Order: sequence, then structure tokens, then C-alpha cells
Amino acid sequence: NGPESVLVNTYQWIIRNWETVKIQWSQDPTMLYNKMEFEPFQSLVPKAARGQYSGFVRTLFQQMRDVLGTFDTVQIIKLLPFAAAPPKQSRMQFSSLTVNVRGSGMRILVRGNSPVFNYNKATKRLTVLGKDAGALTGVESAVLRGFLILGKEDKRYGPALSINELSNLAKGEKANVLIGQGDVVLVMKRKRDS
Repeated sequence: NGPESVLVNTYQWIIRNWETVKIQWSQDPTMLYNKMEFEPFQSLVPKAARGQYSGFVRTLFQQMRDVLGTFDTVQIIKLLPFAAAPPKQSRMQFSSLTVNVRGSGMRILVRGNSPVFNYNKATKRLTVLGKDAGALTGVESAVLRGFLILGKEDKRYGPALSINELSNLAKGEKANVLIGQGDVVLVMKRKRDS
């Protein structure tokens, strides 16, 4: 059972079982993250990264539960397998998350689409490494750790910052961030936390 099909089968599995997954993501997340069905995927994620990725993704998911009206189905399904590792707490922001496929790092972009995770809004279908993975059913809460994405660049808040330059922004302060793929968005550092 090679890596390509491990990635494809993992997302097909989340999709086929989304009814119970979604439920458990709200009502018993720990049990969901510990499901054995995520181990194959986990074996592909670089060992040095598994923990930090999981701490990042679980925090983002908690942001999304806490911040009401920001539930994003596609984002949850994308990031979920990275939550399966035991988390190591850290402060780093990630723009992509790696799965190793035969010595080559495939980069899953935290925001929007990539060869490994490509969602088509017209057909309502997910594609993983060119394989069809099945059908799927104003602030972004699961993109940055301890921030919300507000919307488009607002030039009033000054020149954009990269994702590793955000630590000095004051809590509650707003700023423009180079968020990946050349996109600049307005964000806000949260006062509330998890």
C-alpha cells in the first residue's frame, strides 16, 4: 500500500465517513485525532515535523470552534490528518505542511489548493495527486495560529508582513500579511486564546 494511495485513501475515508467525523470533531476531538485510520498518513509526515504540525492544526481547529460562524468544511478535511500526531506546543506559523512521498516533500498549502489537495468549487469534488477523492457538501479562523484573517489587504494598516514577522503585533492590532501564493490579506492578532 504505497504513499500515493495512503494519501488518496485517507481523504476518501474522511469524505466517505464525514457524517461521523464532523460530529466527533465538535463533540469528541481527542477521540477523532486518535483514530487508527490516521496512522498510515502520519507515517508519511516527516518525524521532525509531526508534533509541531499537530499543535498548529489542533490550535487552529480550536480557534474555529471558539470563533462562532467560521466553520470551514474543506479546511477541516484538509488539515485533519495532521492533527493525528501527539502535539508539541510551539509558536511557529506554517504556510504549508509536508507529506513525504518517496523522498519528495509534497507541500499541502494551509490556505487554498495544491496538487495533493485540490478542491473544485464548480464540481464540488476533491482531487488528491490527480485522483478523484469524492464529493463535498466573513473571517478565517484556521489559517494562522492566534490570528483571524479579516479579508483583503487594507493599505491603511501599512506594508505587508511575512508570516514569521508577526510576533510584535499587539493583541487586537490589525496588519497586512503575505499569506502565501503572493496574496496579501488583512489579519488581526487575537486577544482571546486557547
